[PDB]
Amino acid sequence: SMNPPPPETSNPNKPKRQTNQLQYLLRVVLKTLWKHKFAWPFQQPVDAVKLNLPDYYKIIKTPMDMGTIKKRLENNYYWNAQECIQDFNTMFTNCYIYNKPGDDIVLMAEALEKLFLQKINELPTEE
Ligand SMILES: COc1cncc(-c2cnc(NC3CCNCC3)c3[nH]c(=O)c(C)cc23)c1
Repeated sequence: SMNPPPPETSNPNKPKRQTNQLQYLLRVVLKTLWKHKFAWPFQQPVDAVKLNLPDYYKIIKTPMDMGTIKKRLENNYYWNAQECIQDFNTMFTNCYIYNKPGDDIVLMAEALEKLFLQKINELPTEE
């Protein structure tokens, strides 16, 4: 089966900016989910080999994880906050697609998503 390369975390042909929303996404939103007790399985791409999940990248063709999101924020990969929020949504949806309901990992994703939405609700205004 084997893993794909991780998602892109840099792009030399994309302009860059630091904004209030992006800073909040790293310092408050990502930081808060990162330190959650359920965070670790989502802190890096799913290693289908080590975990023995050979069909993972057959089923999930748009992988995403918080390690990638963190690196994207640190590398100024996102221009719009929406890009980052979309990546979180993709991560959670992947989990709901690949795993079975009631799997420990699905409940963990549910709790993390609730927390995520709580924090996105207090995102500072665009400007
Ligand atoms: C360091 O990464 C991990 C740590 N702990 C757990 C996982 C993990 C394990 N199993 C998964 N799926 C199986 C659960 C039991 N039923 C068959 C599928 C996982 N699925 C996922 O989507 C993620 C993100 C982690 C994971 C990854």
